[PDB]
This record gives sequence, C-alpha cells and structure tokens, in this order.
Amino acid sequence: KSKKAVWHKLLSKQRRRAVVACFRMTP
Amino acid sequence: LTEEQIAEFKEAFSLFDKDGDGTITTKELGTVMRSLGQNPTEAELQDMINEVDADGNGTIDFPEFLTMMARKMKDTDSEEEIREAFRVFDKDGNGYISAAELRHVMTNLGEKLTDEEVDEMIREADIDGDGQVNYEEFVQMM
Ligand SMILES: [Ca+2]
Ligand SMILES: [Ca+2]
Ligand SMILES: [Ca+2]
Ligand SMILES: [Ca+2]
Repeated sequence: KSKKAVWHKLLSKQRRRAVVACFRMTP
Repeated sequence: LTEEQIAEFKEAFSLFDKDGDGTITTKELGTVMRSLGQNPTEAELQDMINEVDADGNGTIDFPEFLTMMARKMKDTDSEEEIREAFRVFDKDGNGYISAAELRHVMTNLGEKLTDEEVDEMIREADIDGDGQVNYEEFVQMM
C-alpha cells in the first residue's frame, strides 16, 4: 500500500520521455 | 564516463528494450513513444534510429545508445538524469516539489490522480515534514 511505486513509475516514464527527446536533440 | 554512469544508461536502455535482446528497434522506440502520447510514422522512427545507428545495421545496440547519451552529457548544460528529472517536477525551480507541481507531472505523463493519493505521495517522501519534496527527499524516494 506504499506510494513508492507511483513515484518510481513517474520517474521511469520521465526517463523514457527524456531519452526520446535525446534521440531528437542528438545533433 | 564512469562505470556508475554507464550503469545508469543501461537502466534507461532497458526501459526501451522490450524483448531484452540488447537492441532497440524502430518498433520498440515506437511503442515507448506511443505510450507517451506520440504516434510517429514508420519513416520518422526510421530517421530517429538512423541518426544514431553508427554501424547502420538498422537497430541501436548499447554502444550506439551510449555514444548518444554520452554526447548529451558531455555538454555544459546537461545534468545527471536524476537531477534533470527533479527539475521536470520542480517547475518553478525553488528546490521543492509542491502538490500542484506533482499533479502537473502526473497529468503530463498520463497518470490519473486524486488529491488523497497526491497528499500521501508527498507525505511518504516528505522527511523534514515541510509539506513538499526537496531534492534530497526526491533522491531517497526514487
Ligand atoms: Ca530489443
Ligand atoms: Ca546499429
Ligand atoms: Ca517548486
Ligand atoms: Ca520536505
């Protein structure tokens, strides 16, 4: 019943979002 | 890059590698993008992969992923992933994440929420009890 899982999921989703942006920023 | 940095990027890579085979395909990139609310075209996915596909075999292996990630880091304005993430949460940049700031990130990332959930998330991360999540608390929770 801890909230840690939600926090961890957000971080993972954001990490994915940043990596996608990196595929775009690359140059 | 240090070994710890390499390990972090391995974590990132693994968030994309759906079959865990060590390569990121156009299809895998697209699945993650779709999950984030983006629907790139096949040619679009192909160009994103191509720009980073150093050996040109059509998929991205870790070394190529690292070159990309390393290129980003080796730049004055680039911070560590964890710090960059904290800044996405702390939009007004005062060093604290508010309930309103947390609701914003959850909404932007497609995460449903209720006020009680948000208040318990903060409470669980709020060690000093000031009602917000500072960087140190953010790191400990994450
Ligand atoms: Ca794969
Ligand atoms: Ca390749
Ligand atoms: Ca703030
Ligand atoms: Ca606090």
